[PDB]
Amino acid sequence: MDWVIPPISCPENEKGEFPKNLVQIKSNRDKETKVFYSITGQGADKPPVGVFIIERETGWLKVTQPLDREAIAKYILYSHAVSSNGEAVEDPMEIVITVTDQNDNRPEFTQEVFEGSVAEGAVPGTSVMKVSATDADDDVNTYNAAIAYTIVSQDPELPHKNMFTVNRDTGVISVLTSGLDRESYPTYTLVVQAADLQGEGLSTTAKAVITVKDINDNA
Amino acid sequence: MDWVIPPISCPENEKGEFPKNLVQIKSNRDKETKVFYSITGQGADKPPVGVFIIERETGWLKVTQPLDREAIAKYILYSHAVSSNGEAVEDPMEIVITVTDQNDNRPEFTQEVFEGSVAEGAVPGTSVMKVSATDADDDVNTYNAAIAYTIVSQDPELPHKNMFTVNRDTGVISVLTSGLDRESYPTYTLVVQAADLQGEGLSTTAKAVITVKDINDNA
Ligand SMILES: [Ca+2]
Ligand SMILES: [Ca+2]
Ligand SMILES: [Ca+2]
Ligand SMILES: [Ca+2]
Ligand SMILES: [Ca+2]
Ligand SMILES: [Ca+2]
Repeated sequence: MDWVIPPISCPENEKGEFPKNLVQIKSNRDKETKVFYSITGQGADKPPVGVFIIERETGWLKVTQPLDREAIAKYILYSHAVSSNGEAVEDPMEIVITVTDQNDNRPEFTQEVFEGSVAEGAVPGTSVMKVSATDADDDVNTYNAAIAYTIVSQDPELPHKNMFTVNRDTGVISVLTSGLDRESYPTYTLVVQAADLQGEGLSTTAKAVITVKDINDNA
Repeated sequence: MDWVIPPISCPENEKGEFPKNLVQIKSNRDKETKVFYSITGQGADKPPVGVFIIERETGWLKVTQPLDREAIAKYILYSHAVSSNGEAVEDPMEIVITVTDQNDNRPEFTQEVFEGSVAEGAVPGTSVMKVSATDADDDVNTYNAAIAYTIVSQDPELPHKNMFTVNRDTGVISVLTSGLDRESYPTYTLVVQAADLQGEGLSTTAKAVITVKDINDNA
């Protein structure tokens, strides 16, 4: 909290009265003169200009707005101490502000409708097709992008509403029960879901369309 | 980053390889003798013992496990430097670790079923009752507990599904339309929802049972 300082952390999407005092930095030299503090770098004087500011006479670094981990995850500013006589009394101290994640992004399926086909007579347990979703949040150090899949519904609900099932982790849709009848119900429209936080958080849905078929090249 | 240090921040529910290097503290008498570091306090040697540790020979403060802002939001540890011949070279420095929030708690209705009554003939716009929900997350500096109410459904849906409406912020259910026939349908079972992140995040539901009647005491 002088001219020596470790990496600071600020959470994205914070609210409250802005600007907020992040940490303060000072120069011992101020007892022998008057010192003026300044910061430079992207987020400071270079674009995005203005996110961060430092009160000249006190060394108070502040954030002037809510951050967004997905736009810019880390900033690298430099502090400068200049004396009343326009003399650099300190060498530029690099300051690194890391933006910590928040779960503000719903998972997203790689397609709006995935399509597949299953052979009529396929033994229960046979793999049909796979669905996919991605989440913009931090998968390195949070569960804010830990996706778990589920089947919200089947259409038509015949013979019964549980013909297929999807592996909660992998997203692979398998045939759960027997009774696929191509001549009465040739196409299933399942509504899969993907929820982050291992199935607990924010969710999203996309459809999977399965075609029941007599495997052997039919006419 | 010598012996003076700003308050550290660690987000709750972090994942990854543990223990994670938090920040490195250093003493200045380590040039004359070998200095060993130790930390003390709740979270260190006092319950919850072991959350934080410090590498004796290096001064590397680490987190040995995922934190939970809802259990303990702030820790207060102290660092101690002792020279090879068992003598404190530096005073015990106070270290403050703050645990930042994460939206990992669903809102909750104060009741499992709220009950009310509306007089038959009540002018549209009249206030019927109020519903309530709370969220355990940080309302001081995040939206992780910003609740927004909505009516998911009405039962019976007669005369129609929009008999009532709830104020998204306050949670007050008012009569939206006219046509309250207590004779045939004297009871309405509404399913309200509360979702944090101002209606965008995690949600929960509870029912509201409205009983239409003849205002002036009927028997
Ligand atoms: Ca964001
Ligand atoms: Ca995020
Ligand atoms: Ca997410
Ligand atoms: Ca928690
Ligand atoms: Ca929380
Ligand atoms: Ca919450």
